[PDB]
Amino acid sequence: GLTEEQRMMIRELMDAQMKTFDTTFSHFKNFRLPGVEAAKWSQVRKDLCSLKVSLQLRGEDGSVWNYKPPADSGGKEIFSLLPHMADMSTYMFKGIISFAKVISYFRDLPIEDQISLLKGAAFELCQLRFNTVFNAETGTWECGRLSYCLEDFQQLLLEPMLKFHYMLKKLQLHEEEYVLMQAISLFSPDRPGVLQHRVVDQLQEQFAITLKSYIECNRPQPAHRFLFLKIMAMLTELRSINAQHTQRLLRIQDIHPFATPLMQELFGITGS
Ligand SMILES: C[C@]12CC[C@@H]3c4ccc(O)cc4CC[C@H]3[C@@H]1CC[C@@H]2O
Ligand SMILES: O=[S@]1OC[C@@H]2[C@H](CO1)[C@]1(Cl)C(Cl)=C(Cl)[C@@]2(Cl)C1(Cl)Cl
Repeated sequence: GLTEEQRMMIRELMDAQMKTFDTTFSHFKNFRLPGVEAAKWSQVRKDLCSLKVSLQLRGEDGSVWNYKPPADSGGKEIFSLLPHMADMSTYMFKGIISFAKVISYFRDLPIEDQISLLKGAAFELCQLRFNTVFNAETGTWECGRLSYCLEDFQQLLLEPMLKFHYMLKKLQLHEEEYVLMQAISLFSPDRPGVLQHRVVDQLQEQFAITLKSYIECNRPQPAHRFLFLKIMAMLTELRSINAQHTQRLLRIQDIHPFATPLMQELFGITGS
């Protein structure tokens, strides 16, 4: 019951996703691993301990390495996983940039708006991709040979990013709905620096219309009543989480630099 432009739209997005989402993380390589003013620190300590994960690496030979992080004892140990996480986020950002560049609607925008939109949405599309490898039964992001497992329950869901992943996983979305969510986030007309506000706004509306129609054509079950509105509410929450985590990043970076060059570029850090 989709129009022809709507089916072409979904096919282009799925094509871009298929070409640029390394779902086995097979090409994530050469990453770092953990080794073998007072008010600023207290806030950063709170920022860092709100997510605690252990790390598992399954080798191509059947061997397994497992890393359990240190407890916060008031020193530099709270930073032990930052170089690794920076490498992982950098790898994901590259895939997200590649995703956007393949989409015709994005390619046709002026280069300055392309940059503004990626700066605005890269984090959000990364999280949307991460949700598809989230195992809500085990609290684990399954990234091919790497796993990130939440350290232990109802208390963990107080953390907005974690509540987001659990609530979104429960909607049991299709691949097509995830990639439409990515497009709606990417084409947000109100990111800092966008110039072609009206063009971007019209594109976003068409992706939202396509998503609403996809759900109506393919999900008649009473469990999916209001599904379109639930997804849109999650996207608004994701934007909120993005703003929160951007500020966390800049606070951590202020007293303990760790952002890679690509992260600096996307977050506006000039190197001076
Ligand atoms: C998620 C945290 C804030 C956001 C940080 C971030 C934010 C953006 C990004 O590209 C990478 C990282 C790595 C470390 C993250 C932090 C580790 C714990 C903290 O809450
Ligand atoms: O791309 S970044 O690096 C990955 C980290 C975060 C996302 O930012 C979270 Cl929210 C997710 Cl998702 C994963 Cl996976 C981890 Cl491991 C945690 Cl910290 Cl769990």
